[PDB]
Amino acid sequence: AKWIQAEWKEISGQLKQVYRAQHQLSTLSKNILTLIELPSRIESESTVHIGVGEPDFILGQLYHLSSVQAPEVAKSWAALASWAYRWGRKVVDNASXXXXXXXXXXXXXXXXXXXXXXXXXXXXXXXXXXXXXXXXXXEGVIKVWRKVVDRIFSLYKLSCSAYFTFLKLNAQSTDDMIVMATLRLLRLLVKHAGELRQYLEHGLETTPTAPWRGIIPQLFSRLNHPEVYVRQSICNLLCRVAQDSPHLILYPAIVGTIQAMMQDCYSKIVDKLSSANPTMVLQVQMLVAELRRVTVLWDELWLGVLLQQHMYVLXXXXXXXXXXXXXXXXPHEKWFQDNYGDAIENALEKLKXXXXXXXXXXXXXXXXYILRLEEISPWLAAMTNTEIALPGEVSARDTVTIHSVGGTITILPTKTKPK
Repeated sequence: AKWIQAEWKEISGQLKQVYRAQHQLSTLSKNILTLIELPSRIESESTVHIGVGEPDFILGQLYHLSSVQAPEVAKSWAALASWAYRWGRKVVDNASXXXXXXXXXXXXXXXXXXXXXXXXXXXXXXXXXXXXXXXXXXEGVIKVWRKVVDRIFSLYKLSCSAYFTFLKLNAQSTDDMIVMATLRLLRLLVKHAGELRQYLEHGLETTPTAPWRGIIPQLFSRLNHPEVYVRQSICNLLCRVAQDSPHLILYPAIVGTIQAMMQDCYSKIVDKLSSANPTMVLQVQMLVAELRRVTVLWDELWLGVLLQQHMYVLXXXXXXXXXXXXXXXXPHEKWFQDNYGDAIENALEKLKXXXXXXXXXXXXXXXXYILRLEEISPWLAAMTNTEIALPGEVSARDTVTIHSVGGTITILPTKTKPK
């Protein structure tokens, strides 16, 4: 097949002749024809002839032959799957005898032609189809429409089955192929969900969890699809992947947990993950909350607010901002409260404005670095013998648990001054 693809300019004629002879020739032509008709999830010309060229059909048939004769090699499945997907993407885009007889018998000259044209003119699609039929003709039309719609997705069905089988076999191939197959399957499940849900709904319930460990963010981002079974399937897959591999859906799911579609799924995912080790889940949640609290100290927030207020001074907005800042701020906590506890009193006295300038100057002078874990957050200190995972261990067969946290925290002397 690779050699045929290389010399596609001088091999198209032979393939066309072979195809013509099949539906009714040098040594190579007769040899390929004989190999194709070997006696033995199938390819039929009644559906692949909606845009696919005649010589292009021989390649697909050869790939199918390789997959049927060698059901253990993943390369054969990958090749057949890629060909089916590539041609399906084009036939569907370009598309958007027994049928005519069935329609005529069920609906027993220009009317028939108009009805036939409207049955596949552009095939919430049910409402549009009904409106078009009523406006054109004016029931068996629904059956014909569903049959033709399901028939057009033959290539997609074959590609889906091939990808599922290939992934199952690789439960041996480069990670690039696995990533490409997973991305293509996800795109097929999102773009065309209801058109071929009968295949994805069943395929997603038996694939392993290892091949789906590289596109987790994509799965999480696609949780708000305007569908019902799509979100449920994604949530089930994520929950299944959580088992035996919790260090991959731990931080994203917990961070997201702290429209209801973007929250309900996260709730069930975190619940399923916590059904095994609830103590670890609660500990990581508390750790995340503590980190968020220690992110920006009250001193830095107050200094920034004072600077912004002073810059925007040259009213109601200033008073509201000051009140909100004071309300948000009610070892380090007690020290700040006892060192700058007159801010509320000063603001109230000045309400009826040197207090703001004095506070800003004092904060700026006190800003000019070493911090202690006990003073910053007592929860972080004394933490030990924890089975939590490190923040980011995508490629780690033997995950390393956090033993302790450094007691000294420094700050960079940059614009944002990170910790």
